[PDB]
Amino acid sequence: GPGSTLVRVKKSAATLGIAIEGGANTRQPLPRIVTIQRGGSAHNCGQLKVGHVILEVNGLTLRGKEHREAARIIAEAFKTKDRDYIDFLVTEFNVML
Amino acid sequence: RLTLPPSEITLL
Repeated sequence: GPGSTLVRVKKSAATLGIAIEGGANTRQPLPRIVTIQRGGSAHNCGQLKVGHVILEVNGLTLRGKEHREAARIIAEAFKTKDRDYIDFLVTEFNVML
Repeated sequence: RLTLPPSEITLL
């Protein structure tokens, strides 16, 4: 939908190197990227930014996922050996509901 | 430069 971008992040480093905040039943109902660390996979990619809201991970919606579950989905997506990237559907819009 | 501006659009 308008405002969303699919970003494929290569697993170029040993971590993703982002911090995320939010998840279901919080004021930030979909997770927001709050930091991008130098040296991590996300910094290397150049396509993810502080403020991006993550809508889907590898095609799985994060809507309805509590913060701990969303984070675990992303961690498991980074750890898997099935592929050498993670697909994030992100938006630059604020998401408030 | 990996930072978005405040957004002027919000999903409700």
